[PDB]
Amino acid sequence: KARGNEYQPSNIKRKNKHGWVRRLSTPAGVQVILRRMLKGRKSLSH
Amino acid sequence: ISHGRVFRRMGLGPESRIHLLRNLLTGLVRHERIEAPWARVDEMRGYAEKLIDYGKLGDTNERAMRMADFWLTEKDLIPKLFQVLAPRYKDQTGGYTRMLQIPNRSLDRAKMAVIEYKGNCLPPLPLPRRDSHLTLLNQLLQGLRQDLRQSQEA
Amino acid sequence: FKTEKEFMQHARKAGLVIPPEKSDRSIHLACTAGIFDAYVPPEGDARISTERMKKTMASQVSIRRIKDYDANFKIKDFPEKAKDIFIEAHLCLNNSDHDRLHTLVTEHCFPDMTWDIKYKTVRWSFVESLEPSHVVQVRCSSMMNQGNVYGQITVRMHTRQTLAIYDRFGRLMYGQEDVPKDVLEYVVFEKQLTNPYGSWRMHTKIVPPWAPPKQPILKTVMIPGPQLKPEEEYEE
Amino acid sequence: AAPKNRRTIEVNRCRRRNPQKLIKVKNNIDVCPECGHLKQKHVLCAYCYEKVCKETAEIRRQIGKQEGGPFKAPTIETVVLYTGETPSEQDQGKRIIERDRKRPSWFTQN
Amino acid sequence: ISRKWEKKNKIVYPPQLPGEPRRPAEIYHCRRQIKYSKDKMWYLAKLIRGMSIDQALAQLEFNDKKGAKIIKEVLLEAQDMAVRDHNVEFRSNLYIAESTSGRGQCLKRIRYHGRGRFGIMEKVYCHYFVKLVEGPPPPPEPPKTAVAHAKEYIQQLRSRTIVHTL
RNA sequence: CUGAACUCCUCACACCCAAUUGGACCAAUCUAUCACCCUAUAGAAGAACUAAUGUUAGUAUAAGUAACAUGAAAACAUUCUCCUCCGCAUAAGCCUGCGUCAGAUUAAAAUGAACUGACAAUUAACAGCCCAAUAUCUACAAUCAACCAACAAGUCAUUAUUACCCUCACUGUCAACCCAACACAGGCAUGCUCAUAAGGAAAGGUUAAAAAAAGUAAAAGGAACUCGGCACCUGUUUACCAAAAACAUCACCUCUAGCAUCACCAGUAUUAGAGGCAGUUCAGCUGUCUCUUACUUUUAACCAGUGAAAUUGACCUGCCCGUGAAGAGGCGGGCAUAACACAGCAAGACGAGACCCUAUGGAGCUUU
RNA sequence: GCUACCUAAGAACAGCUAAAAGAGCAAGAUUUAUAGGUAGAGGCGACAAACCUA
RNA sequence: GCUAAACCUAGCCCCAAACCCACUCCACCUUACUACCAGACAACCUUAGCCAAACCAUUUACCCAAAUAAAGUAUAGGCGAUA
Ligand SMILES: [K+]
Ligand SMILES: [K+]
Ligand SMILES: [K+]
Ligand SMILES: [K+]
Ligand SMILES: [Mg+2]
Ligand SMILES: [Mg+2]
Ligand SMILES: [Mg+2]
Ligand SMILES: [Mg+2]
Ligand SMILES: [Mg+2]
Ligand SMILES: [Mg+2]
Ligand SMILES: [Mg+2]
Ligand SMILES: [Mg+2]
Ligand SMILES: [Mg+2]
Ligand SMILES: [Mg+2]
Ligand SMILES: [Mg+2]
Ligand SMILES: [Mg+2]
Ligand SMILES: [Mg+2]
Ligand SMILES: [Mg+2]
Ligand SMILES: [Mg+2]
Ligand SMILES: [Mg+2]
Ligand SMILES: [Zn+2]
Repeated sequence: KARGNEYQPSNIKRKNKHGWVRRLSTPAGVQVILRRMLKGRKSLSH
Repeated sequence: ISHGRVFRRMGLGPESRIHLLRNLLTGLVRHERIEAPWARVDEMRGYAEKLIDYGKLGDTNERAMRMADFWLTEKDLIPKLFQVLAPRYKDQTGGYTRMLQIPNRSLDRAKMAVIEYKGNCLPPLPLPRRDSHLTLLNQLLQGLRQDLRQSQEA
Repeated sequence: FKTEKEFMQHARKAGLVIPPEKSDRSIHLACTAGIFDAYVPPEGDARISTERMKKTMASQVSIRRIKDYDANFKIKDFPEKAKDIFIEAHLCLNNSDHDRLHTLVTEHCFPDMTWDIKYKTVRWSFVESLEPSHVVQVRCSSMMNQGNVYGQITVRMHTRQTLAIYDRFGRLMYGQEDVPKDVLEYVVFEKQLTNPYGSWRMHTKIVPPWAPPKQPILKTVMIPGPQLKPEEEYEE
Repeated sequence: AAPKNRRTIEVNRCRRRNPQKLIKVKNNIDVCPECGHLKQKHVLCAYCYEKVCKETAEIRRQIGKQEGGPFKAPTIETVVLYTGETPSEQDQGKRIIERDRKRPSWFTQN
Repeated sequence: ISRKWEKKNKIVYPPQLPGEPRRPAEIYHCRRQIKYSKDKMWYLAKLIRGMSIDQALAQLEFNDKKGAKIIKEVLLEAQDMAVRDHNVEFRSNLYIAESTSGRGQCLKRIRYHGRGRFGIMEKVYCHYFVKLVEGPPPPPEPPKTAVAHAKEYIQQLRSRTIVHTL
């Protein structure tokens, strides 16, 4: 019956899923950081 | 259609209506002069008059005490009713309260009234006063009245 | 709140800590606030037309200081010079010649002369001079900030003037356009003796208490009585 | 139902400026004799009423001090006495409220 | 924005000659950025048009609308300004020459709808303009009489020319 | 006799066909050279907008409409009426988000303030943050664990020797709070309270029209008139009284497999995996109905504050008949007709609102 | 971080018949917090061809 | 009379010429920006589909060092498109 409440915030999940260490863990994630660095993102990751 | 419907619909329903009037009546007895929306003061005025009549029955009267107990939420007022208000009006047969419209209140522009128990200590309200007898129109009518006396005497 | 104390009292109650400012630059004043030594006009002076020695001596001391800064200064010439400055200053009012008026009057005098007549029409004329103007007093200030020394000369002027002030709509509100009237005025003139470009300019007028009341205004006025709140009762 | 067409300003002025929409001029306004302020004929003067309420509030504050608590309504009548006044023989055996003020001219001792 | 109304009081007229009839004083006053809709304000501005200063103040005093108090303050300020700064003799000798409302600078706010649509709500402001003229209120033009109607109709008949001919 | 843009007459004469083509001219802009109150000759180009289901901005219409909000009196101290659906705490989340001062900012509200500026604040004992090595030890559930019982077979344990003298750091600690929805529509773990000692206010004011929503009462009748009232095991599913079917599944059946160090499985044919499995009637009660009526609340309408959206070629926006007309407010004939709010209505305008074939297009999935 | 299934280690469930425990009225093929796993030629599915943050 | 209108700069574009960048202190691959414990995971592998052939089934393009010319020639190609 609830709508639009997909987000159930969890800091452990947020860091583990999208964190800095997670991004560096694989080459694709490292390229994610590189793209954001190129674009000049203020936040490269969570 | 509301032909012959003497009572107003107020608050959240019948029971809420009585409680709203009871709270206004309780405030009037304690303070002897309150100001509230005109329609609510007008609706409560009848109960204010009748409450004095029950007070005249006396505290010994069981039915009167039951009425005062229900209508007066603050119990210290019950002695005031029987021992102060009722004796004050012992001579009068009615007209215990006076109700006057006051300016609309600022917030919601509601029509407002002031109601008091006649004979309270508080400073007198600026009652409306009829024109002086000494005015030009009243003097012409005073002369006419005097002549009708002479004609009636003859 | 207009006062500065109330402003800084409001500022401390608002936590708006305004730091003060120190700079080499400061406001440069070309004149003074008021008269250095007020010259009380002897009562009955208008009627006519050891203390005197002591007062005259003070003028002799002051006139020496004025001569020091400008040697080619004659007190005898000043009454004629002051009369010309007085007439020219007032003529500027007729045509709102403010930039010219600034040369003839000090920054203390200028607001008083022109503020009230900003949206009015003034017609003023100097008809005649009844008796010659003479320098009643001469004073000079002591050394002030920025090494500014000022000299103030009071000139008594008895003249016949004509004044007609119209309102913003062209309607006469004061005076008569052509009728000459007699006016006795004591006019103080000031000069910044230190400034290499200072000149004698009208500073202020002296109004003695014995002075006769001025011409009545045309329109009637209502002075309102105390506006009292409901609780407050009027008291005679 | 959605509007079929935009209403023109010409039509809207006729609607908005129709006499039925205009504020009616009031003819029951008058001048209060006591204070000289404006009032409506059937309504108490706002200036005079506030004056009574102000004094009434001070008296009620004085009544509160004497009672000194809730549910302490007295069983006797109350009389207000201003500075320079003494209890009357009629006003005897009654709760006395003392006001640090001169009796207002409109408030007349009975 | 435009602020011409404020500058009208600064006009200075040449001194009148004795023959000329005394020119009535004119006072212009307004209040900017009132928190009220010009549409609602228009009815209040309309009501006092042509009234005397005292009659306008009386009507506004007993008006329930929020704009009435705002206009009343502007009128009191204009009355005080007239006597003090514009050389008006009697404060009561003033009438409402012009009274209008104008659209102010409005603020747009993010608002919401019951189905989750995104909306812009405007916070409305307005201006109130008043012009006071010295003198009694000009008498209202009387109703057109039957005699006036007949004169107009006969005049129209008399103005008829033979159309489309020599 | 009337009656065209035909023809004549006075004058003028290249000046009424889409696309398309050909020949001239030209707004503004820039450049070269002129010019010098806005021009000329040329060169150039992001070079001209009533026709857009186009983009951005401004402002209208709908509309001051829909909609929104504050229990009562008072001395503003306090008391009264009513609600409780909760409340307090922890966890998680959140991150200074109704403390003081000030404000010209803000909520319907020029005290309040959750907005702005300044100032202050949550103090460890609770909680988080742990541990020397090597070998070795660890068959007996829980359920008041005792008795009687089981089956799905279970959160709870060491010793030996070596090594080691030191101390209370660091971090969380505030709030009216989160994920949402934008009428709480809703969601939200644990402990305690089990009706509150904690927490709250349904009514801005008025009136008491219709229509609408909810509730209550209802003569006589009691489903009448209405698609249809109310009273081979097990498990999920849409629906809900539910029925039905589907799937799952105990049992049953066939099918494949003789084996181990990542699933099956730390298993071994009594195993593992893959398939199939074919209550009415009656009686009784009811505003459902005959057939509706009354009252309360909400809405409503009026006053005050605040204040949306879809929609809108323009609009000075009538009826009848005719016109393809049951395609006419706008055309033909006739009739009607001073102007202009408010509340209703839903016949029309107008709007909110599947199927077809076609295109030398796809994608699943099915194979002959 | 939704949802489906699964893994680890947790948690919750009044009374009433109450032998039998069971969606009986009102303890289970139940519900639920936390962390983790399976990813689009795919995953997952008591299979709606559904669901996998519209 | 309001609402508004009006503006000339901030910078930017295309070339030319020259081969650029970056260790105050402290912190930062663990849940980055977290002073301080026996590691061990290690990178290398045809681009594809498709603009088109008016479908599509082989078939067409995006780089390898001098403007021009040889030349859209030799040549390849459902010898079609096209290259
Ligand atoms: K927070
Ligand atoms: K009935
Ligand atoms: K028709
Ligand atoms: K309709
Ligand atoms: Mg022809
Ligand atoms: Mg173009
Ligand atoms: Mg409408
Ligand atoms: Mg409404
Ligand atoms: Mg409500
Ligand atoms: Mg501890
Ligand atoms: Mg705490
Ligand atoms: Mg409580
Ligand atoms: Mg409420
Ligand atoms: Mg109500
Ligand atoms: Mg209401
Ligand atoms: Mg019945
Ligand atoms: Mg039937
Ligand atoms: Mg039956
Ligand atoms: Mg019916
Ligand atoms: Mg309204
Ligand atoms: Zn009065």
